[PDB]
Amino acid sequence: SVVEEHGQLSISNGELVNERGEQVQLKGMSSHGLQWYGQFVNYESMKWLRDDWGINVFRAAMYTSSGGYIDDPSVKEKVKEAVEAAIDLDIYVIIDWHILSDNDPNIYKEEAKDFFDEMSELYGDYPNVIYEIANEPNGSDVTWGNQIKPYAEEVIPIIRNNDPNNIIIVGTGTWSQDVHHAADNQLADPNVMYAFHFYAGTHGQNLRDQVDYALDQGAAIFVSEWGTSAATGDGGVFLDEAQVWIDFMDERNLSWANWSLTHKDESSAALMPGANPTGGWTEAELSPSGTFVREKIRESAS
Ligand SMILES: OC[C@H]1O[C@@H](O[C@H]2[C@H](O)[C@@H](O)[C@H](O)O[C@@H]2CO)[C@H](O)[C@@H](O)[C@@H]1O
Ligand SMILES: [Ca+2]
Ligand SMILES: [Ca+2]
Ligand SMILES: [Ca+2]
Ligand SMILES: [Ca+2]
Ligand SMILES: [Ca+2]
Repeated sequence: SVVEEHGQLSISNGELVNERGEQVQLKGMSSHGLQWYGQFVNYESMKWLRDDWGINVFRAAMYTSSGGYIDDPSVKEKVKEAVEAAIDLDIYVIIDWHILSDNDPNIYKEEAKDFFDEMSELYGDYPNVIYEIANEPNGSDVTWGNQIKPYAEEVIPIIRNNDPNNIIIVGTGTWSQDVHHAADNQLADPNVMYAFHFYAGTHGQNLRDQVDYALDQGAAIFVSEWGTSAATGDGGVFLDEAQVWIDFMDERNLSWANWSLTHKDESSAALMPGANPTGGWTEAELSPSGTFVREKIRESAS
């Protein structure tokens, strides 16, 4: 119903809008590394998320490094499975080229261009697809001006060759926090969004003001990843500050994907160790994080 209702997404004055030009806010889950927790990504779990949680977007996090796509490109089959399930279930899907320890997106540029050429040729005609070309650029020597913008200026045309209009999300500096730098030197492609990522246990008002600065420059922002834990992963979850972030995003209608759908024993994980990979979870199978996120998505679902 989601995609059938909104169809082709586009950006209008920094806002994500549907084919009728009305505002659209996507809320959903991100998988964790597909090379580690790919079993949680399948038609049945995605359907359960759609039907029981109300998600309208699913994020496929395909690490490049850490035993990911660069060493074992077969993980790409798992990306296709998710994309096809999203098309079948009528929801949106983010193909995330998940850089992290490979902190400069230019490390695997050639591979990135080949991967997105293949994905855009396969799925470029479906409105469900959203491309995320560089999860989290990071490190003091990786900046918008010298490394990220040029990277995007080379990858975008590869995608645009096959898919002229689907949304493309571009990572920003300092683990996708430096949206203000990107907002002061924006890409020309009309259908682009800058990624902003945060941890509720760590980030607060200063980063919210930064996001507002970027929004005030006409930039579109997609919170393609955010956790309820502290970046340190200590102290549990911080649902009080998480709720402050939820409200802030609702005011600005920002779309988001929560990190992450896995049973790993870490505070940000939505499931408890042992949870069923195909969904149909009981309340006891969800973590405090998963319980809160599920409620945030349900409470605004139609
Ligand atoms: O268990 C898988 C893999 O996880 C790595 O840590 C993750 C963390 O679990 C996640 O919440 C965060 O977004 O990213 C980090 C980095 O990928 C861990 O470093 C690996 O040893 C481990 O094999
Ligand atoms: Ca099957
Ligand atoms: Ca081609
Ligand atoms: Ca298209
Ligand atoms: Ca170049
Ligand atoms: Ca992160």
